[PDB]
Amino acid sequence: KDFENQITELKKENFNLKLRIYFLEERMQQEFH
Amino acid sequence: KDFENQITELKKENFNLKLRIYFLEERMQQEFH
Amino acid sequence: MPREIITLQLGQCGNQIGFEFWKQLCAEHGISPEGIVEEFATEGTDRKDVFFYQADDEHYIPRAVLLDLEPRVIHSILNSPYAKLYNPENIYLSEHGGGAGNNWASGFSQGEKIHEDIFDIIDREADGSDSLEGFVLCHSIAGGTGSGLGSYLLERLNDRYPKKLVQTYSVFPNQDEMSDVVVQPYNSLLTLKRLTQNADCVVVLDNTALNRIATDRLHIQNPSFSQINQLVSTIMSASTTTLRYPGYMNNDLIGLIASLIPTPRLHFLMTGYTPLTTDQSVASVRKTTVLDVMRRLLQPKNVMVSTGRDRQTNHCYIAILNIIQGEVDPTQVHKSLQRIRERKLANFIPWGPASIQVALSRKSPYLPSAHRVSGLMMANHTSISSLFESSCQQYDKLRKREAFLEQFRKEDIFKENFDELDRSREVVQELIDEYHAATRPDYI
Amino acid sequence: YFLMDQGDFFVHFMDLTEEELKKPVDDITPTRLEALLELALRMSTANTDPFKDDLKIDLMPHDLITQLLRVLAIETQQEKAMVHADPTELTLSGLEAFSFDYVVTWPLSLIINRKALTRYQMLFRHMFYCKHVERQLCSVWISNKAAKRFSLHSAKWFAGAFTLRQRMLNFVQNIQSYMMFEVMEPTWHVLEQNLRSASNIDDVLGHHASFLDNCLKDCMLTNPELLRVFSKLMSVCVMFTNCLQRFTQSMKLDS
Repeated sequence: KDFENQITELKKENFNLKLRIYFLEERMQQEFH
Repeated sequence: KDFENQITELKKENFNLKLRIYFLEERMQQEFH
Repeated sequence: MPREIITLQLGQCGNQIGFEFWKQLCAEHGISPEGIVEEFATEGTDRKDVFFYQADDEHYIPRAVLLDLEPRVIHSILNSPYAKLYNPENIYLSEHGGGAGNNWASGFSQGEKIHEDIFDIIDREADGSDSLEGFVLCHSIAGGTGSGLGSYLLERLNDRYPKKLVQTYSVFPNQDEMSDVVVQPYNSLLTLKRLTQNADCVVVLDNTALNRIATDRLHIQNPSFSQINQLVSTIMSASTTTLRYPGYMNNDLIGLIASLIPTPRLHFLMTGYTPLTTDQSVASVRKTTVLDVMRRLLQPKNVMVSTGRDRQTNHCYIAILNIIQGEVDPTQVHKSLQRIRERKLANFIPWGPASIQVALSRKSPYLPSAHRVSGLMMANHTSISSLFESSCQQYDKLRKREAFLEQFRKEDIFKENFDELDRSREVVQELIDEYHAATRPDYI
Repeated sequence: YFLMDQGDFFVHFMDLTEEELKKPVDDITPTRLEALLELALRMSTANTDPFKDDLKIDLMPHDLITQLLRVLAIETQQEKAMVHADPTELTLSGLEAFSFDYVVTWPLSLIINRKALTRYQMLFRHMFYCKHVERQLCSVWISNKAAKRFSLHSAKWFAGAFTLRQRMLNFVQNIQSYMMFEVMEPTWHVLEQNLRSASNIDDVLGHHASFLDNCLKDCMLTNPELLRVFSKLMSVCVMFTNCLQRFTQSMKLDS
């Protein structure tokens, strides 16, 4: 259960970081570009 | 060793994605200023 | 959006079922028998628009039309405490209190003769309901109005609202008990045919099963027609608890019908209640596990359907839906699904989609639940094919032996021959064969 | 708003506000959506919810899964292939774009960051998409009623539609049961307990971060390929229902 929890937490944090990066890239493309 | 391999990739991926967001956010806040 | 249901009560049994269901809905939504919302239900979570129609007095009035050809049931419904709860304009009472004479052909003739009055009440209820979803026909399969007028009402609801679900609370006759109407077999066959053709889904409420369950599980010695109507009202309040109290899953009749009827034609549902015990049977510090509830519901002592224990028909559930009223842990629901699947607490049909859903929903705040976990079981089982076969065989016995054939042939539906009863038995036999196929891998 | 428990508002949220959800990015008029939201807000017993004003209409500049697969299913091959894909010029309906965003004040509730607001908006848009899809499936299930008085053995199109709906409705009912049982029932109490345990800014942030991130991993929508697999599995049953309904529409107008 520890490895599954670690994988799930890693995936959630990866999704949050990916969402932040996606929002930043979309904002940069909409404003700078 | 698979648990450490998972941790190593989780850390590296999070550190790199957060570096990407670091560049995105710093290069956005200056455009918001 | 609210989804009102036009409750059409036909025959004495149907009128009792409709009146009891209206009383249970008023109690669960906290609407007083005068329709003036009870003081405790002003802030109630009951979707009163969803279940009851809001009259000019704001009375929580279910869109219920009580149409019976015998004045006894109509008078009893009008003499119930909930008279001001429902709208008077939707109750059509035939001054000719002669009934259909336990003949389904005569009942259909009565339904068609009062079709203007009854169809008027149905259309009035549909116009008085914001999003009237369909009609629920509570009637008796062995009665004349219940079987015959039930067929007529189901056909009329299907014709005026072909896109509206036609649910029937058909009181199936006692296949093991000698029906007092020798033509009651033909009436039962015609009611089954109405369920199969002019009704979108039929919940068979076998009075023999009602008496057996009340006596054995609820310890109710000799359940009366009043007792059967009260049990139907309690089961309806349990099924509409999630209707008044908005939940996350199975929020509409169409959704429940879809989850319980893999075959559009094979929507005949057997009934069960869990835990099946008298209110005096207080489960002593017994934390009813979701798996324990599933086992008790699967116990035949808890099923409210008189399905012949036919070893020839491999009874299996086409779809199983457990309506839980009370504080039920959703994680316990998932554990219940796992335990029931592992222990085979419920037998599923071999030729239907595997549907074991565990949904946590709240009960009506105005409806107090004595059991922390109360269970209503709507299962499509091939044992209903056994009950349908018993009903069809009784109908064949009546038609072939001309039992009460004077009463059957006296109506236009059987004026030339017992064609209405014969087609009814054929429809019942076809449904039974399809249900047995559904429990068999070859249905699809 | 975006956390269920408004069951009446949920039943009135997908029945009415999904009119122009299939319209273009800017084809749907938001005035009708706002009017419908207000009507469902105040035409029933849902007034107990005190933050319906906080439920603001939003629209991600991608689909709820278009942006997801553009970032979550990125950094392998799509971070430069379709990470920044613009949905406006492509087929991106209102339902695909719309979401709901939250912002909170500076002197009080200064923790609603634009990132947390966007995460909550994606969560709301995906939860209401699922609720609307469940409502649509329940509506499509009743299709075999116009010919319910007709034998289904000779209704190949309608009979096949019913036979496939036999499993499609189970696929929706069991899903809506299990997900609401596991996430919503657990997560509501979990968030309540974490908030009751928080005392400092750090503790409240930890409680909120749990309630957000753990739910972000409960849905299993954080993978680069499972999202695409879910999209393929979800765009097939709905397409089947639509094709069956189009074949069955001959009874509506062709008959």
